[PDB]
Amino acid sequence: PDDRSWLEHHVVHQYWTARPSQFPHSLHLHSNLAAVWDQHLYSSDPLYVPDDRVLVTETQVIRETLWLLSGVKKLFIFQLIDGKVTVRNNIIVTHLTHSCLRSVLEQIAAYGQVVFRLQETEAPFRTYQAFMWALYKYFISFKEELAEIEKCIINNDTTITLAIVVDKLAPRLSQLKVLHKVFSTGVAEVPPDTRNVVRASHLLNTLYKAILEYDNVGEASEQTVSLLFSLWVETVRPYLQTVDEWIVHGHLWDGAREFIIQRNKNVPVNHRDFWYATYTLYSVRQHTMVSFLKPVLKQIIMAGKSMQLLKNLQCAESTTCQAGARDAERKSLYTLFLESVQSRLRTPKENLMKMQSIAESHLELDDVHDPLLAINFARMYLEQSDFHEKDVCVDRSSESVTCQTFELTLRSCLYPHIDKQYLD
Amino acid sequence: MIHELLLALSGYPGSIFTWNKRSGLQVSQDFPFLHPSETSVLNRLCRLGTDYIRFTEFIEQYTGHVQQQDHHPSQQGQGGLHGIYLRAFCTGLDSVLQPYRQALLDLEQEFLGDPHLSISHVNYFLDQFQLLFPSVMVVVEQIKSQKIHGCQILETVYKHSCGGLPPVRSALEKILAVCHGVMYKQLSAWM
Amino acid sequence: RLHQGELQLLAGGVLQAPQPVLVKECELVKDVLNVLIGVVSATFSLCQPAQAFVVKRGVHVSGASPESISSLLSEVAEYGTCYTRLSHFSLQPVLDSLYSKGLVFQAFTSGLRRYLQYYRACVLSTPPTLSLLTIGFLFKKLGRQLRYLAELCGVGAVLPGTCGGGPRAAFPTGVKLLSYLYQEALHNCSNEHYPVLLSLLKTSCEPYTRFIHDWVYSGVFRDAYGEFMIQVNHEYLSFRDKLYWTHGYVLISKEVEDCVPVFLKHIAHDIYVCGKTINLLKLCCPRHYLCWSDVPVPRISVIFSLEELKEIEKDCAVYVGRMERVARPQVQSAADETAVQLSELLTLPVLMKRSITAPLAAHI
Amino acid sequence: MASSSGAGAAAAAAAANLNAVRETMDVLLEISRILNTGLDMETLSICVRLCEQGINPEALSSVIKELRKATEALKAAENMTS
Amino acid sequence: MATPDQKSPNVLLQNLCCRILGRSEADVAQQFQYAVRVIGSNFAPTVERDEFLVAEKIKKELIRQRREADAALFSELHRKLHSQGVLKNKWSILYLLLSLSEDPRRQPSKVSSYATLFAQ
Repeated sequence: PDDRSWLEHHVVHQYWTARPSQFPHSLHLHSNLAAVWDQHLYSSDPLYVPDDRVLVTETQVIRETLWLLSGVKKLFIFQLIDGKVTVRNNIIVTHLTHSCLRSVLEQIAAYGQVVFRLQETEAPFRTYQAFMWALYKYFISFKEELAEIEKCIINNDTTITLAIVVDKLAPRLSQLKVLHKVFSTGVAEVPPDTRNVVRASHLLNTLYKAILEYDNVGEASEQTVSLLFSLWVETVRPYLQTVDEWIVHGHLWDGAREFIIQRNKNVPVNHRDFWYATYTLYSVRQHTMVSFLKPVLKQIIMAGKSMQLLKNLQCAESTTCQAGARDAERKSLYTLFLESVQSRLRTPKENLMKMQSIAESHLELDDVHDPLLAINFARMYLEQSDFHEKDVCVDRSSESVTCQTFELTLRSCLYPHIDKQYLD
Repeated sequence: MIHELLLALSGYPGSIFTWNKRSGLQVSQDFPFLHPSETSVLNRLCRLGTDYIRFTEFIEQYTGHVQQQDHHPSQQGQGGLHGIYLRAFCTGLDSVLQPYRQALLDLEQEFLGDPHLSISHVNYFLDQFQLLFPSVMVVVEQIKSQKIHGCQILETVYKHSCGGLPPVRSALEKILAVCHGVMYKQLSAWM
Repeated sequence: RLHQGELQLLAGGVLQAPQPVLVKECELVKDVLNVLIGVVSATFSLCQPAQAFVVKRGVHVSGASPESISSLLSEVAEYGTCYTRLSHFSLQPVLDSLYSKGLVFQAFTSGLRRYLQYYRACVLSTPPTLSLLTIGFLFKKLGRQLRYLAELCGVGAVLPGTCGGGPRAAFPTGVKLLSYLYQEALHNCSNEHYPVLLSLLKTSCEPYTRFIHDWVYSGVFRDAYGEFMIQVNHEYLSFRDKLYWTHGYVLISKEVEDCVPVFLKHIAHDIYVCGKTINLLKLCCPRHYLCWSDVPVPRISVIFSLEELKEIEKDCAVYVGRMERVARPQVQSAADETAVQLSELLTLPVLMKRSITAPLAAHI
Repeated sequence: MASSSGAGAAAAAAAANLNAVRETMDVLLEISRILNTGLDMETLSICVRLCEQGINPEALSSVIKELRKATEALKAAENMTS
Repeated sequence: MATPDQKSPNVLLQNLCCRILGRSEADVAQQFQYAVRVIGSNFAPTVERDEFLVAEKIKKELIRQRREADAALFSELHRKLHSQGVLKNKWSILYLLLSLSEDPRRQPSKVSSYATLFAQ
């Protein structure tokens, strides 16, 4: 334990352990502000009983703050009680007053609580899966910066203060606040008993309204506008895929019944109501109209009905199943939309030869290479070794003045291609 | 420890990260030298490692044994996972873990380059596989639990192909392509 | 070290944990390379009856726990054990007069020697600068394939005395070898071993296909180990009656599945009748113009390249026409890819059928 | 040639017993945590070794309480001197 | 087979004191003497020497502390420990653990600095 204790003294103190790590600090008034404040309090009120306060390092506080912001649960200073991140009451820093440190940590804890609520997302449905994917991408982007901050802290070469870290995270903190509000409105405000279709429609409408708000907010929301655009693109990807499948195959494949149109299985194509009853909009509540598709929703419905008819009419093998552009080779509505958006925004045997060379370098001249064995060994060793087989930048910040309105951008990049396919 | 952690993720359980046939890879105990938040991060990484270990165990269970030439191949499908499609499934799983192995090797190289790196860098770098592996593990567990047999497993994979994770979608497409290659081989023989 | 001390304190001295010996990795790599050649090292000792490396207790590696490092090294030692034991099983060298496994088995062992040579070449190609985990992953597939093939061939690395597995069946020979190869190819058709197994099957059939060729063209029974379905009874070959034809050359009919290759079963009877007829004609009228033609008989061989197969078919047709007038790739290169194009296009049984029966049917 | 194989199996059995002991110790640590005993890994291991030696739990409890009071006074002095 | 030098209970107690105080063995000499005095004192037999009875008492005490989940967890852990059979004195360890249990609900009576006067 002695060698281990020496390391433990030199590898960073057990202060994170409930064992009180006493650390040497400068007694200068500017450096001993906590101790001087304790002395003043002790001097001023004869009723003041000194509470047990834990002395934490500023670097240690920063590291724990980054870990909280990294989404770590069960922090020592910030405790999670009923899903609320709460600061332990007995924590003090040398350079801060207990009340001031508590206030700053309370702001940080509020943001952490927001993250924690956002961190708990399971993704049970296609739309929720897309929202989770976008959230994961956002959290990845945040974790990158967090890791860079942690690396700079680890290097310990430069004085990093809590203020410096807060300022560095300020743009990210603003983006996080906007995301928290948008997420709360889009998901948290959705009643739990709402139908998956209804939940999806409410989320989609919330996304559209948020998009309008951030587009009207101008340049200052550029990072937020980009985030929202990525969220919208991701959320439409499954919806656009379902629309594409209905248009191309004439079959509405909707396992969760999240699309605004439901097919009545009871209406066969030869049924008189096939044209009218086979595909029903989930119209029971007028709220089921998809706002982003709403300008084109009627054309979409007509196209889907027509494609369902053609695929549902026993068409003779129509040559217009051209072997040319496969629907799999057709750019998906998500893919076509992303490509059109980027283009308008200007936005973003050989193995056998290798095995033969390896054999010549390592096999004796006289041993005939067995081509079945040569291929097998290539795949198992050389192709195993050489397996170094290791995005729509919808950021309006570049040409925000030239970027179309979210609705205008949608109409110009997505709706024209959909209308073309519908017409065809 | 980082090398030890990767070894646990590489299938070498140690004293800190114990592999349990029932519990999988787990942090053995609270150690006095780590902050409880570091313990939580370690437990999340051990969750990912446990899933990887379970995947490797499944791969060995259904692919790791030489095929007994029992005269009746049809009965192998009942008790044990068997069939050419089962071999293709195991091969696909190993191929999907190949990129994970490559990423682990890159992590190893980085840790060799910088001894001061912390677990947060790994958690950042490995998060993509922390999202990929749970979904494929769920799909495999569903296949095992439902005793999906022959090409009917392919239908389940298609059902699983409808997942929301783009990387999981691509991986399941690769696996489905391998299984369809085998199916096409059988179909070619028949036709 | 702290954690191990804590564990020892908890274990109250009863768990005599082997002392962790810290070794430099730049050494562990050497031991790994030796294992890849089946060589015992300072940390891994070779258990002779198992032909297996045994890890020295208490191996510590810097940056990893000695128990986890020991686990990794145990897996690597298992791979090295498989390599060395498989080499020893395949190392049965000389078809000496005591060799009872036959020429098909000897050819199989020659193909296995070629495979092990390729494996050795790969091991030597492994740069010593690679990481232990990188090396382990790179050789993981190859070791799995080697273990699978060793179990498939019954030449599994397990020491015969300690593995309570029932008596390892003798490696099949002749028709039994062909049927075993066909069954293993069917069972391993999805594995990385399928092309190697096809190559080995071809190589083992090569002596058997030569025996078939000699039997069909000259009526000569070349089965030294009794693997061929036809036996020659010289006592009845001197007879000049029906008994010469019925008893001089006898196709082993009762165990047709064991005496005739499973892939040749559909043509085995015709081959037997052809060889019997050729031997009868040689015995009764050796100077018959059909019987005395010096016309070269077309080669009977297994072909796995579609281009080579078409070329063989054309050459066979030309040979047949020339002989009638007179009477009156697979696995052999490296970079070559057509050699296996048929093997990927066609199934091993269908490929073998097309490759073998066409020359067989032509000669019959 | 046979003998070399046995030592590996014996070592594996010993390692399995040790791993089982480690698992049991982890279970005991978890139980102590649930019981809010306040023992750390080193302290818990020391306590386990002492308990294996037969110490009376009442005497041990009184000693622990007195040691905890002394440790708290020493920790307060160390935190005041830093 | 040289059973690891399990230092005599006095040395083990000294190491434990050093670990608990976070001071070297030389700094805990008075505490070591106090420990020796306590250990040499006759202690009454534990109230319960039955592993299952001790587990049930622990569960009841946890329930009295309104920790029913902790009582169930304790009973399960006790069953597992009894089945593992690694510990020779299950009753003694259970009694120790019971004696060391702390009620999270009872606000720690902050030990008046005055207690240090008797420590000297």
